[PDB]
Amino acid sequence: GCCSLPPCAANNPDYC
Repeated sequence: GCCSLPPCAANNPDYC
């Protein structure tokens, strides 16, 4: 999922 994936977490600080 997003929050455990570096590129995704960094691009979605609002969610993660």
